[PDB]
Amino acid sequence: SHMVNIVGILEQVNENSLVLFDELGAGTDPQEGAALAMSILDDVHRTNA
Amino acid sequence: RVLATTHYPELKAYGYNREGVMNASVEFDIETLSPTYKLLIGVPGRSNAFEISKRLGLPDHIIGQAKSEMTAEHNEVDTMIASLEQSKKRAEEELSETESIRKEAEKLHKELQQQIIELNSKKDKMLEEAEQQAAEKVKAAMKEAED
Amino acid sequence: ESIRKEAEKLHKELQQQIIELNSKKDKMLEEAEQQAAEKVKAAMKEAED
Amino acid sequence: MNDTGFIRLKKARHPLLPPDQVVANDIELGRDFSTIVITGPNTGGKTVT
Amino acid sequence: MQQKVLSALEFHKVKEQVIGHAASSLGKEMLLELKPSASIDEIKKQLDEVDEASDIIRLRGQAPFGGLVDIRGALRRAEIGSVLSPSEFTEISGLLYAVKQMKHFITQMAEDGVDIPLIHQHAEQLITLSDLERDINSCIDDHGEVLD
Repeated sequence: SHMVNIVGILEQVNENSLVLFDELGAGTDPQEGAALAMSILDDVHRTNA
Repeated sequence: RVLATTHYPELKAYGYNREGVMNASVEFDIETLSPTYKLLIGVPGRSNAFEISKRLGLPDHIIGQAKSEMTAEHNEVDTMIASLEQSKKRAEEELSETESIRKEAEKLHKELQQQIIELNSKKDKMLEEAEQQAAEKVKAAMKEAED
Repeated sequence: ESIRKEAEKLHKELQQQIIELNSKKDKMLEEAEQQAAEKVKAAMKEAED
Repeated sequence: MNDTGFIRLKKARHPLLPPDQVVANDIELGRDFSTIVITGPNTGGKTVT
Repeated sequence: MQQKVLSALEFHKVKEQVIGHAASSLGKEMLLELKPSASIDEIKKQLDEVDEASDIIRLRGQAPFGGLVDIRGALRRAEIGSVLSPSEFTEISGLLYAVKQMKHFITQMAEDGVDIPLIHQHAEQLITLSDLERDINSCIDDHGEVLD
């Protein structure tokens, strides 16, 4: 559910956006969760959101 | 007697390093995104976060970057479990086909046994009817010769 | 896979035996009808003689 | 029943799950090993097990 | 065993699925007090009894228990010499009626192959209490013509 919502956020985010993320990549293996979370944060950070 | 549960890539390996400890997992079907609830004694639980994320629409460049933040050992372990689990899936599917063929062969064997019994019974009856008809005709001919 | 190949072979052999048993049935019925007809005809000829 | 602390629940079903949804499992403990650790993400019904 | 563990696992809900399968309140009285134990022998006897009764309920007939209620207050009030009501006598009559139908049910069930010793023992423990039953059926009825 978080991943479906995150995918929907990634399709629509821009430099004029606020984005709020609670526990990115929770509910799975901590290493895969942390790796997902870093890559999602880098993707969003490049938009200057 | 201990039963414990974990989602930590350390404890994925915990029991194999220890005497009198078993490592297990409960199976997940990524193709339906649903748990099968099947307890695999001896098989430890792979993580599937990226494969689930891809099936939910997460971009391949994000998954490719996240997989580059992982250690070389992490990527081997979950792939080896997937190869084991796929080999087990293949064994189970080919066994289910084999059970179907075995049930058909057992049915065909019962049908053949029943047909052999019916054939022997029909043969014995026709031989008895033919012997009776021959005996009646000989008796009729002997009577005509006596006359 | 080995058990599957043996089961498929046995299934083919049983199917072939059903075909052969049906053919032997039809022939044994015809031979029994002919032997009955010949015994009848021999008994009729011995009576005629 | 035994005093040796041995368990072998053949095709065990959770007693409060619906009979149409409950998956049957062979659960065995206290023979070749005294501890099981159920590894993997929080999806599989690890809690139900 | 820890009552908090029995509570957190919903062990009372497990018992409730069995309580719904009871024909009388007496099996419910044995079910409400049901808890785990470490005795071994009485545990083994209990699971052997439900297995044997599972073979009865899977292969043979269903044991009737209709009209069977608890007569504890009635039997205690009759014991101390206090005269009972006809409702207490009705409960005792339904109890003896259930005794009679269970005797008949084991009498019908005993004609098959392999007779089990526990149900046979429970059958031959039930004694002919039909004089008291006939007295109650002829004495607590509300029409006076039989009461005469």
